[PDB]
Formats: sequence, C-alpha cells, structure tokens
Amino acid sequence: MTGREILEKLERREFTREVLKEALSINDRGFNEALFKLADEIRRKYVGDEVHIRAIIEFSNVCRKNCLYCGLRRDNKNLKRYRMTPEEIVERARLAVQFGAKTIVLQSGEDPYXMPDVISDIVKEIKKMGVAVTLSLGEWPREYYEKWKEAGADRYLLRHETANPVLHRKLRPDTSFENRLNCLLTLKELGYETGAGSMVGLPGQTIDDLVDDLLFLKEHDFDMVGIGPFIPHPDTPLANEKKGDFTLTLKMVALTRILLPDSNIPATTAMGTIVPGGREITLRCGANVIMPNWTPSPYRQLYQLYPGKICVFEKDTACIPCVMKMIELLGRKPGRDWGGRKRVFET
Ligand SMILES: Nc1ncnc2c1ncn2[C@@H]1O[C@H](CSCC[C@H](N)C(=O)O)[C@@H](O)[C@H]1O
Ligand code: SF4
Ligand SMILES: [Br-]
Ligand SMILES: [Br-]
Ligand SMILES: [Br-]
Ligand SMILES: [Br-]
Ligand SMILES: [Br-]
Repeated sequence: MTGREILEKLERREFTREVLKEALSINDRGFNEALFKLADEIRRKYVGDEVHIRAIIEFSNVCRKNCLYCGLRRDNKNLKRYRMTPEEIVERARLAVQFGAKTIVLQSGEDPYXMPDVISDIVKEIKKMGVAVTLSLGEWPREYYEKWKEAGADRYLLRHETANPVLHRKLRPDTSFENRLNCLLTLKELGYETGAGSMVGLPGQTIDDLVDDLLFLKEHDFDMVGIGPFIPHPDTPLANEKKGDFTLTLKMVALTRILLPDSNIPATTAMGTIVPGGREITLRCGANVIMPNWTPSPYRQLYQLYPGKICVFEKDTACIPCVMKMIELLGRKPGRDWGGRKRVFET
C-alpha cells in the first residue's frame, strides 16, 4: 500500500497486522508527519489538552533481577546502591503534593527489603494526602499486589518490555513473558489501573516484533502505555549495542494513541534523554502524561537504568515547576483531577 492508503486505513480503524507493519516500515517524511498529526488530533479529541503530572520517586536502586539492558541489574558492581527510609519517602511525597502533584509514583528495583509491608505502610500514609498512588516495583506474588491494593494503591506500571517470548526470556533471564503477562492480568483483576508498554530498538527485536507489541496492547486494552527507546548502559552486557531510534519510537507512541484513543500515554524520560526536547515532541504526537523526576539528592544520579538521564544534576525540586512551564509553552493545561482513565465506549 502507499502511505496515503495506510493513513486512510488507520483513519477507518482497519488495524490489521499488514497496515501496522507498513506504517512502521515506511520512512517517508510526509507520511510520518501525517501519522503524527493524526495521533495528535485523536489525543486532543479523546483526552483533551490536559497533561497529567505524575511525580516519580525512585526510592531504591537495589535489584535482585539481572535484566540484560538495565544498569540496576544485580551483576553491576560499579553502582553505589541506596535505599530511602520509609519516613524520607513519605515526606518527599508530601513535598510533591505541596508542589501540586496529584499522582505520586513510587518506583524501584526489585528490592526485597520493603516487600510487602513497608510499601503498604508508605502507601497508607501517602493516601491520607488525597492523591493517587501508582506503584512500579516489578514482579511480585499476587498476595503482595493484593495487600498494596488494600493499602490504597490506585495504579501499577509494569511494562511488558517485549511481546516476543523468546527475546523476553533471553533479555530477562530470571523470568518470562508468561510471568510478566500473568502479573499484568493479576493487577487488572485486582482493580488496579494498569500500565504496560515496551522498549523500542532492543538487540534482536524486529519491526514484526514491534507490530506484535502494538497488537498485544490493543488485545489487553491497558489503561496506560509507557514506551521508550532502548538506551545501552556501559556496565551491562548490551553496552556495545545500538541505541533505539527516536523517530521509530515516536511512531510507536503515535500508533498506540491511534489504537487506544482514551489511554494515558507518557512522554517518557528516555525520549528526552536521546533527543533534546524529545518529551515535548512526544506530547505533540499522542502523549498526554509526563513524569517529572522527584527523586531527592543525592540519589538521583544513582538511579541509572540507562546513562545520561536528563535532570540528574539539577536541584531536586526543579522538575515539577519545569514541567508546568513546558505544559504552558506547549499551549496545553495542567491536569485538574487525578487524571484517571476516562473511558469513551465505542464500536
Ligand atoms: N537501558 C534502558 N533503556 C531504556 N529503558 C530502560 C532501560 N533499562 C530499563 N528501562 C526501562 O525502565 C523501566 C523501569 S525499571 C524499574 C521498575 C521495575 N524494576 C521493573 O522492571 O518494572 C523498565 O520497564 C524498562 O522498560
Ligand atoms: S528492569 Fe527493573 S527488574 Fe530488571 S534489572 Fe532493571 S530495575 Fe531490576
Ligand atoms: Br524543601
Ligand atoms: Br500514573
Ligand atoms: Br517473591
Ligand atoms: Br512510563
Ligand atoms: Br523511561
């Protein structure tokens, strides 16, 4: 098909494997710009001009897993490890709420120390502040997820990473795609607003794999989808592999908006790391959420999933005001409520 014909099929919601493959394979500038415009319009029509701010506290970089792409992998001995205390985490969340955050995101490596009860205690304290709580702690037993839901957690982010089970097992040797999916299904069953998503440009990953990611997201109708480029980290086995392409990753965000028009989709920090102004671009191509870094000094620079992460050298209260300025200069508005998914039922 020509670019014009693929756009017309996307506009009529004929989301076949062939249409998605062709959309990802065409490199024409006119086609790409029209795809980005379509996603931007679908975003405005379905989720409006509000950009929801999720203040993220990366509270521990301790991890038991050995994911091949990740700087926090347990075999990385060249990383200073840290843990915030429960009191530090609560008080830091309180500061974010004082600065206007309406969602607090707690993210960490898979650090057993806190699980499950210290997390439960922390969640209960933050929920007293009248904001949404989102967890991003990795793979744990159903019983842990249940306890956190009972403690008041609202949402859980657990990117599926790659929907190719063979590639998944190789990159994430402690676990499997089956396990990841079982975790996501359990979270949904428990009533969490659930987030999935993937990296783009992983070693071994093909365009067909990317199409399968899109199809997987459509199949499960996730509330949130987090997408970023793979960024090689020098203290990992993938150090010499090629970085993910920004434009290809941007096309994955645009298609995700087109496929899931009422979902919440972040402009991820990885997008801002690989291209200056990458998050702003992404907010104009389908994204409607941003997650300013609220990890306190002196730990920001130690949370090194990937190198060169933006904002790590700044005073640690910088990013909430910064994203508020960003939202304004984009001609957008800040979120007025917790920014939960507002489903638009259709055919
Ligand atoms: N090198 C890298 N490049 C880009 N993104 C990466 C990365 N290493 C990790 N990430 C992303 O960072 C996300 C958060 S990892 C921290 C949360 C939890 N330990 C978990 O694994 O879910 C991952 O889901 C992954 O997509
Ligand atoms: S991606 Fe998550 S689980 Fe895997 S090594 Fe990094 S922090 Fe640990
Ligand atoms: Br302070
Ligand atoms: Br969230
Ligand atoms: Br366990
Ligand atoms: Br995300
Ligand atoms: Br990211």
